[PDB]
Amino acid sequence: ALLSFERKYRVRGGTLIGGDLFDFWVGPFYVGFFGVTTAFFALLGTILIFWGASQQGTFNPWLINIAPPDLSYGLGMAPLMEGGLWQIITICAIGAFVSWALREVEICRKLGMGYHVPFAFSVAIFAYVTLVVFRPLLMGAWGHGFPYGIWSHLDWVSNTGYAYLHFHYNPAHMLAVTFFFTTTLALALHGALVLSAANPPKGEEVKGPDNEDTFFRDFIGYSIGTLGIHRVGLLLALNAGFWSAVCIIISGPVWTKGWPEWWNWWLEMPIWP
Amino acid sequence: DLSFTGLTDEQAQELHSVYMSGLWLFSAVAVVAHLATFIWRPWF
Amino acid sequence: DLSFTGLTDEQAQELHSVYMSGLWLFSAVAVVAHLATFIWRPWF
Amino acid sequence: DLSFTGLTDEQAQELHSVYMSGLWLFSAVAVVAHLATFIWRPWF
Amino acid sequence: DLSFTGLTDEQAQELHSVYMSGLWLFSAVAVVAHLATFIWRPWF
Amino acid sequence: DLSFTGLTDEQAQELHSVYMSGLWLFSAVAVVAHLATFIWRPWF
Amino acid sequence: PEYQNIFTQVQVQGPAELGVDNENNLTEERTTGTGFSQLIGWIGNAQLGPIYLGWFGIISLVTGTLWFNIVGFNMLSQVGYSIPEFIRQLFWLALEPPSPEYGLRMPPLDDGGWFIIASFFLLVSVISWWLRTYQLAEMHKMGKHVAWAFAAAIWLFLVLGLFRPILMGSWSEAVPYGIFPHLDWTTAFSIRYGNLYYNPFHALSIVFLYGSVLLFAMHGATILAVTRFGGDRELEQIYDRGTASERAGLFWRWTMGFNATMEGIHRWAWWFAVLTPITGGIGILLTGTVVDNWFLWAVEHNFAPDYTQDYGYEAYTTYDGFLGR
Amino acid sequence: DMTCTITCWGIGVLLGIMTTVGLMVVGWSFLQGAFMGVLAWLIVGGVLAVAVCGKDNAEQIRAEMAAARERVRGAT
Amino acid sequence: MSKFYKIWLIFDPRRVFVAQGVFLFLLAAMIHLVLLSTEHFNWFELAAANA
Amino acid sequence: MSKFYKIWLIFDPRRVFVAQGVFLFLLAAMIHLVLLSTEHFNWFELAAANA
Amino acid sequence: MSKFYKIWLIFDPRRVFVAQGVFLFLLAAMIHLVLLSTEHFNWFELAAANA
Amino acid sequence: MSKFYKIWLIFDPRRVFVAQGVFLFLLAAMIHLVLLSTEHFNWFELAAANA
Amino acid sequence: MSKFYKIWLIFDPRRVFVAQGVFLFLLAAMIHLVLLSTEHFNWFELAAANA
Amino acid sequence: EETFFGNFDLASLSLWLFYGFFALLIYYLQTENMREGYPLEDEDGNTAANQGPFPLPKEKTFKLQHGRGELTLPGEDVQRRDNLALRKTAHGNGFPMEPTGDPMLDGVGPASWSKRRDVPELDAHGHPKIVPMSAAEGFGVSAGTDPRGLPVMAGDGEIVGLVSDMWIDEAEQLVRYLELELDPEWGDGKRLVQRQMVRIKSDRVKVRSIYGKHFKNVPKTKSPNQVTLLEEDKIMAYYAGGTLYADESRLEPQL
Ligand code: BCL
Ligand SMILES: CC[C@H]1c2cc3[nH]c4c(c3C)C(=O)[C@H](C(=O)OC)c4c3nc(cc4[nH]c(cc(n2)[C@@H]1C)c(C(C)=O)c4C)[C@@H](C)[C@@H]3CCC(=O)OC/C=C(/C)CCC[C@H](C)CCC[C@H](C)CCCC(C)C
Ligand SMILES: CC[C@H]1c2cc3[nH]c4c(c3C)C(=O)[C@H](C(=O)OC)c4c3nc(cc4[nH]c(cc(n2)[C@@H]1C)c(C(C)=O)c4C)[C@@H](C)[C@@H]3CCC(=O)OC/C=C(\C)CCC[C@H](C)CCC[C@H](C)CCCC(C)C
Ligand SMILES: CC[C@H]1c2cc3[nH]c4c(c3C)C(=O)[C@H](C(=O)OC)c4c3nc(cc4[nH]c(cc(n2)[C@@H]1C)c(C(C)=O)c4C)[C@@H](C)[C@@H]3CCC(=O)OC/C=C(\C)CCC[C@H](C)CCC[C@H](C)CCCC(C)C
Ligand SMILES: CCCCCCCC/C=C\CCCCCCCC(=O)O[C@H](COC(=O)CCCCCCCCCCCCCCCCC)COP(=O)(O)OC[C@@H](O)CO
Ligand SMILES: CCCCCCCC/C=C\CCCCCCCC(=O)O[C@H](COC(=O)CCCCCCCCCCCCCCCCC)COP(=O)(O)OC[C@@H](O)CO
Ligand SMILES: CCCCCCCC/C=C\CCCCCCCC(=O)O[C@H](COC(=O)CCCCCCCCCCCCCCCCC)COP(=O)(O)OC[C@@H](O)CO
Ligand SMILES: COC(C)(C)C(=O)C/C=C(\C)CC/C=C(\C)CC/C=C(\C)CCCC/C(C)=C/CCC(C)CC/C=C(\C)CCC=C(C)C
Ligand SMILES: COC(C)(C)C(=O)C/C=C(\C)CC/C=C(\C)CC/C=C(\C)CCCC/C(C)=C/CCC(C)CC/C=C(\C)CCC=C(C)C
Ligand SMILES: COC(C)(C)C(=O)C/C=C(\C)CC/C=C(\C)CC/C=C(\C)CCCC/C(C)=C/CCC(C)CC/C=C(\C)CCC=C(C)C
Ligand SMILES: COC(C)(C)C(=O)C/C=C(\C)CC/C=C(\C)CC/C=C(\C)CCCC/C(C)=C/CCC(C)CC/C=C(\C)CCC=C(C)C
Ligand SMILES: COC(C)(C)C(=O)C/C=C(\C)CC/C=C(\C)CC/C=C(\C)CCCC/C(C)=C\CCC(C)CC/C=C(\C)CCC=C(C)C
Ligand SMILES: [Fe+3]
Repeated sequence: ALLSFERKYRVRGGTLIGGDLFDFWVGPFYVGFFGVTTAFFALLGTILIFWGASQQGTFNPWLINIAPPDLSYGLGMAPLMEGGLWQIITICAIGAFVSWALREVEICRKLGMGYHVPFAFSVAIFAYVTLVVFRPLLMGAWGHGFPYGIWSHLDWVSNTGYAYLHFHYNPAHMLAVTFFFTTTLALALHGALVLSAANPPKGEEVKGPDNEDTFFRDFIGYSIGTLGIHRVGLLLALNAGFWSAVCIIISGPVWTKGWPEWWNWWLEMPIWP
Repeated sequence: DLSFTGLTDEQAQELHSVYMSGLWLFSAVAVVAHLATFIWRPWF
Repeated sequence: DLSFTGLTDEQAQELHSVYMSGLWLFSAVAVVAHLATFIWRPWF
Repeated sequence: DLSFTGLTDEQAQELHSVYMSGLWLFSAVAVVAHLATFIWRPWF
Repeated sequence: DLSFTGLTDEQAQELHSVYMSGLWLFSAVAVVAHLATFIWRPWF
Repeated sequence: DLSFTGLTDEQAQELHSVYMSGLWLFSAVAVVAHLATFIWRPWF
Repeated sequence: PEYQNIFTQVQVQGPAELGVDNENNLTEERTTGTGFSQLIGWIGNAQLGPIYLGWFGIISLVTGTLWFNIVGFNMLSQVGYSIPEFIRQLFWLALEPPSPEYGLRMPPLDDGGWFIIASFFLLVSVISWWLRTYQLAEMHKMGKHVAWAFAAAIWLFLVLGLFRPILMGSWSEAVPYGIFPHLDWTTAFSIRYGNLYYNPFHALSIVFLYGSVLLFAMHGATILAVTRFGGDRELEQIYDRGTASERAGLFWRWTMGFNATMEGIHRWAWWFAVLTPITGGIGILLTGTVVDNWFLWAVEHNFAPDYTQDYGYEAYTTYDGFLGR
Repeated sequence: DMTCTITCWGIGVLLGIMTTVGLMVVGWSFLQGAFMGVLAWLIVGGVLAVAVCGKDNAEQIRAEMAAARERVRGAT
Repeated sequence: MSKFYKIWLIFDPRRVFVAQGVFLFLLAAMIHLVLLSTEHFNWFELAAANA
Repeated sequence: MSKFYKIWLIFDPRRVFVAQGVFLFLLAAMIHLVLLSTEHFNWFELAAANA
Repeated sequence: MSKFYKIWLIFDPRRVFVAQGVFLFLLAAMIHLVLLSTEHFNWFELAAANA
Repeated sequence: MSKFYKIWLIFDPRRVFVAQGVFLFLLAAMIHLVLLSTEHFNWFELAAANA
Repeated sequence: MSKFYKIWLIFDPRRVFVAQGVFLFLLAAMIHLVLLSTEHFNWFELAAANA
Repeated sequence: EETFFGNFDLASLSLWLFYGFFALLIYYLQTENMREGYPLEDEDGNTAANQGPFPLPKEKTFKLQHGRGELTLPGEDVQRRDNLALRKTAHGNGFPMEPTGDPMLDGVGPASWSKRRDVPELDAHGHPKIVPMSAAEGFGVSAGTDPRGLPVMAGDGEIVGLVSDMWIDEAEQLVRYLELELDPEWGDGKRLVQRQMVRIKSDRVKVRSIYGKHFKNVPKTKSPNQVTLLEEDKIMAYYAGGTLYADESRLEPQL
């Protein structure tokens, strides 16, 4: 079923690979070459997760846990029950994510739009590959990755932060938290402003951009504008994900001691008496 | 005559007459329930 | 002749009378309740 | 006569009289309550 | 006459006379209050 | 004359003359205050 | 490559805008005087000012500056009025809440009295800025969405500083005023009550924070890709649908099977952002007052994982083998 | 003249790199020398993009503009 | 007292009825739960005690 | 006192009725809970100790 | 003093009345809570310890 | 000192009345808190000890 | 010295009056707090110690 | 603290109450976003058998400014195109469509426009919002490189004309369109380019989307001083369609 205005946009062409061999739709979904690779990888990963859950002994969604191997295996392959299933599922997940991005690229090409959305999704892919491939390779063992479990991947986060004593004192984690909080404050403000412009009190007329610019200069003395706010939101979100990846890749391979001690360079600067 | 809702005096009278009939039935059922509970397990 | 809401003087008198009836009913019920409570368990 | 709100001198004289009538009632109730609290549990 | 607000000399004189009557009432009460607190609990 | 505020020479003399008379009152109270405190508790 | 629309190619400047008006006469309280910044104009608007000055804003500014100076002067006096040491240890100093032995009574000025006086001035300042945000919509004849979104965060602010200390029975439960000292409070609060990961409302707050950041990446990117069809003029797209809204909707419909409208995406954004402090405050209000150990609560309610292997380094290696000896 | 501003910011970046290496030869550690290098960059490169790039070219044009500003005042 | 019906001239019945219904059910459920939380008025444990 | 009816020439009854209802219910609930939180005035625990 | 009525020629009664109501309720609630945080002036503990 | 009424020919009489009221309350509130932070001047604690 | 009145032909009195008032109170409050922060000039502790 | 029954305490009650509230909120949010594009249709223009799990919302009204009237949604589709030169490539649903003639001239595919109102957008004072710079009192280039007078190069490397003016949005102080005068060899008259489709350099202005031979068929405005919303949509869609239809190699797989 189509929307009232959708039929004129459903034309042929704009594929990276495959031509018209996969150029069709299933329901609302578009399929192409990267829609077939996404389906295969995602289904294989989910089926393997549930087979591992059956072999573990519990089907409770809270308690399912598939874990990486021991550190003694290094960068080699472990037996499938002692951590090899985690490696296979990691490969499947990487394939699925890359196929999802390349499918978004083809949809953008067909609609004649810019390629901003796949580029933004590439940042989240980079933060995940840093956690399961880059830090583990640098540190020398696949067993440094986090496990695949709803409540067991929080234990990993807790133990990894106390391994550097007081994680709040990590300089690049402080930058990343600030970016997260600022994105949420700006999203709230933007949504509120647009809704308040489009929904006035009963018996009144709707408002325009002039009114929105004026309210914000009256409130705080500045207005970024209707085009600037989207650029700023995108930049804030992408900066949040990039700094998160940095905070984790320096904690292991670059710094070994507690994070408070790193601040000693400021406390013993020669200028101080 | 004052009206912030759009109804007239007679419509409001009829609506209130219907409303109080249900309020009294609810109150009577609650009163009977509260009496049996005191005879079984007193609270004062 | 002053008015900020749009009501006239006579409408305001009529609204105030009904409001005072309700207030006196509520206050009487509360007074009886407080008297019973003080007899049951005193606080002064 | 100077007036920022829009009221006239007579309207202001009537409103202030009513306001003071309410204020005294409030203060007269507050006084009796403070005397009883002092006979019951005196500070100073 | 120099004027930034819009008032005249007589209007300012009258406003000031009523303002100073309230300054003195507030301040006389404060004086009595301060005198009773020292007799009770001297500071200095 | 040079006026960036649009007041005249005499209006300026009037404002200043009034301003200094409050300045002197402020300074006088403060000196009686400092004197009482040095006699109460010297700091030199 | 094609132009991407992150930086403006050429800027144009004209007479400064002073704002719209109606019968409420907003011009009387607006300052006169504006500026222009060409550095900012590469991204957004270049005009600076003017601003509106009511009584709520003035009171908020005065009482917030007072709070700042009581804290700053207390911090300066704690160090002996030594300016170079004041600069050296700025991130480490704080104004500490009272000691637990005083309960909810008024503590000595050396042990939390200045903390309570300064907390009363910050409270007054914050509630005044909110009354200003409500009044300006009312004066501009707009909706009150901004004030409601601000009150959502004020709810968690008040829970952290006012409500929970009163329900717990001590002013000592409040947060200190410092950079590092306040982060130590967060870690100590998490440790004292078990593990805050296992508080379900903390998990819900994390869910909504993650969701709000994912949505500005998606919404910002989507709006920047349809700017070649006039997509940044959102209000007129709401009042008269154009091809930008159609393409933006169809992208997500073909991607994940459902989509939104031009007006309706902002409701999604408003709710995810608003829901973070509400769930966070509900989670904080239940700690100590109801639940004292969240990991034991998780064990009771059966969502705590179990591990089979052993603990200890000598279950996996040898001290000599870890040194290369 | 946005091209002179970017040049001036790059000379600031280069002075910052030199400040780090110089303090390290004299006895300071990397991070101590790099905080000072960042401030040299931001203070000096900023100062030069206001002062040097604000001595914009104009020659008798500069003169007349200034002699006419000197006519705005006098009746202001 | 005899003119309370004019409450429907100030308030909209459609909103009032929904608010009432939600309030009444929530109050009843809370009261039943509070009674169940005690030791003298829990009727499920009294049946076990009396057997 | 005879002229206190003129409150309605200043305040809108629609807003104050809702505000008064919310205020009254919240105040009553708070007082009942505060009484339940004490030791001498908890009436559920008194029945358990008088039986 | 007999011309204090002119305070209504400067201040709007609506804003003054709303602010006064909020201020009075908040002040009374605050005063009632400080008395309960002390030992000598809590009336519930007094009743508990009198019996 | 006899021409101090000209302050009203410089400042608006509504602006001054709002600021003066707010300032005076907040100053009286803070002094009471400073007296109660002490031991010699906290009157609630002295009534208990004179007992 | 006799031509100091001319500051009012350069500076607007309305702005400087507000600026002065704010500056004056903030200076006075800071001296009292510094005095309160010392061991010899805290007049509240003297009353407790003296008697 | 005690439990009501079993392990049920105050935290559990709060959690379940939030569960119920969130379910109702999800229902409200999904229903609010169905005011455009419904009911669903099949590939032949008939109403589809399936309409989904959520019913449609009730009606809202918007009071517009400057006497434009009222808007009630959900309602009939007033932006619908009438005669589209498209052909089905299959007998059922789920397959693409093929253009019948020239896709760029027929406004289909990535060149599709929506039938908007045939009036310009107004500002707060009731005046057209986008105005050529030669008629805008007080505006000047304050930063960047001024493109007026520079030649314009197409996507295949041909010079087609010169930039004559700029069209600006005065309320928001932003450039919206560039005005190009064509050489006689490449057409006649003046055309517009939206700002987001050009790259301004020191000696040229580059438009990569279309080629030189496509510059004569860009839609033209009726008045030389104002542009309506419909013309804006047709001009922007024409340039957007060239990213796919300018060359046959842009439509085939890139591999
Ligand atoms: C050891 C550390 C503990 C921990 C301890 C805590 C504690 C303790 C708390 C959080 C809380 C939060 N935690 Mg946690 N948290 C941990 C680990 C994590 C991790 C992770 C490992 O990845 C994440 C993503 C988070 C994330 C979060 C947020 C979801 C949440 C804050 C909500 C919010 O709205 O914030 C944004 C902040 C605000 C809205 C504050 C309000 C700000 C006010 C309104 C400002 C007023 C204006 C101001 C005074 C003026 C300034 C001056 C101006 C310039 C004029 N936590 C671990 C387990 N977490 C909070 C929560 O809600 O818990 C449920 C909380 O209190
Ligand atoms: C979360 C959003 C934050 C924010 C942002 C914000 N506020 C701003 C700005 C920004 C980005 C400005 O650019 C603008 C400003 O000019 O600040 C100096 C401003 C402003 N926000 C203000 C108020 C304000 N903002 C507040 C809040 C906030 N605004 C938050 C902290 C608050 C509080 C307490 O909540 C207040 C009270 C003023 C300080 C100021 C109001 C603007 C004004 O009055 O401008 C008058 C015009 C001028 C002539 C001054 C401009 C300075 C130069 C002489 C002009 C030439 C420009 C130069 C080339 C560059 C310098 C400008 C720099 C800011 C880059
Ligand atoms: C600035 C970076 C932010 C970001 C950006 C981003 N993400 C995006 C996008 C963008 C711009 C999209 O366009 C895209 C999208 O389509 O969104 C609807 C997406 C997306 N990001 C998502 C989620 C997501 N984003 C997150 C965060 C973020 N993404 C950042 C905040 C998070 C977290 C943890 O905070 C999550 C969970 C998806 C909803 C979505 C598209 C991903 C997708 O569908 O990929 C295809 C894969 C499948 C359908 C299933 C794969 C199955 C695997 C083979 C097996 C599973 C293994 C897995 C590793 C187990 C993990 C267990 C856990 C309990 C630990
Ligand atoms: C929905 C939850 C999110 C959220 C939303 C949110 N915040 C908000 C709002 C909203 C909707 C506002 O409307 C309000 C606002 O004004 O935004 C511009 C605000 C606001 N949220 C703020 C902070 C804030 N919000 C946070 C969190 C969040 N707010 C969440 C992410 C956080 C954290 C910890 O993450 C912070 C730190 C403020 C910027 C502002 C509230 C303004 C306020 O109340 O200010 C009181 C003012 C004073 C303290 C007096 C001034 C004294 C100053 C110390 C100095 C002078 C002022 C000067 C302008 C600053 C110094 C700069 C110099 C160069 C001059
Ligand atoms: C608390 C500070 C104030 C206390 C003293 C107030 C009374 C003093 C006397 C007079 C001033 C009162 C107002 C009279 C005048 C009314 C109308 C008017 O005119 O002014 C109004 C009046 O504004 C105010 O009075 C501002 C008060 C703001 C205080 C907010 C502090 C937070 C609240 C509570 C925190 C504590 C609770 C914690 C627990 C709970 C948890 C929160 C603004 O309207 P406007 O239109 O902007 O005015 C411009 C003007 O020129 C138009 O002509
Ligand atoms: C248990 C079930 C899921 C399986 C378990 C594993 C995955 C769990 C994670 C996420 C689930 C997301 C699944 C969404 C997939 C939608 C597929 C789709 O496309 O479904 C549409 C119908 O859906 C929709 O219309 C949108 C549904 C909401 C989207 C997700 C919201 C996430 C909100 C919050 C974050 C969630 C975190 C939890 C907070 C816990 C809180 C206590 C059919 O098409 P339609 O045309 O749109 O029909 C509708 C209309 O038009 C009729 O005509
Ligand atoms: C390819 C390999 C897959 C990858 C394998 C990985 C497994 C997990 C991945 C994805 C799971 C999602 C699968 C569902 C997608 C169904 C496809 C679809 O949607 O197909 C539609 C058919 O609709 C449906 O089938 C309706 C689905 C209902 C959604 C539920 C709504 C709430 C749901 C959630 C709320 C969340 C809250 C919290 C949660 C906890 C609480 C739930 C065709 O649509 P149509 O013909 O255009 O029109 C018809 C249209 O209107 C509606 O009938
Ligand atoms: C112990 O401490 C704690 C905190 C635990 C407490 O429990 C404290 C509790 C309280 C303080 C509780 C307070 C409770 C109340 C004040 C409750 C009040 C309840 C009511 C007023 C209930 C009213 C019910 C009315 C009903 C049921 C009326 C009508 C019902 C109908 C079905 C009829 C309606 C139909 C109509 C009108 C048809 C329309 C007619 C036309 C003519 C169109
Ligand atoms: C221990 O200390 C702590 C902090 C715990 C406290 O508990 C402190 C508590 C306080 C300080 C409490 C203070 C409490 C008050 C000041 C309470 C005040 C209460 C009232 C003023 C109550 C008023 C009630 C009025 C009522 C019930 C009116 C009812 C009216 C009607 C039911 C209907 C009448 C109107 C109609 C029908 C409209 C007619 C329409 C027309 C068009 C004519
Ligand atoms: C221990 O120390 C701490 C800090 C804890 C404190 O507690 C310190 C406390 C303080 C410093 C407290 C200070 C308190 C005050 C200054 C209190 C002041 C109180 C008042 C001035 C109260 C006034 C009350 C007035 C009232 C109730 C008036 C009512 C009026 C009416 C009901 C009449 C309404 C008028 C009408 C309808 C006019 C109609 C006319 C027309 C023409 C329409
Ligand atoms: C931190 O240090 C510690 C803690 C020690 C301190 O506490 C330090 C404290 C200070 C440094 C405090 C300093 C305090 C001051 C400077 C206080 C000053 C106070 C005043 C000047 C008060 C003035 C009060 C005036 C009053 C109440 C006037 C009232 C007037 C009226 C009610 C009448 C007004 C009505 C009019 C005019 C109507 C006429 C209208 C017409 C239209 C004709
Ligand atoms: C001396 O040098 C000068 C003059 C330049 C200065 O002034 C320097 C100043 C500084 C260097 C200042 C530095 C300040 C900081 C580093 C401040 C940091 C502040 C925080 C992180 C504050 C957090 C505050 C609060 C939090 C986390 C939560 C909740 C708080 C509240 C709700 C507070 C409200 C309190 C209430 C309601 C209690 C009031 C009490 C009553 C009895 C009403
Ligand atoms: Fe938007």
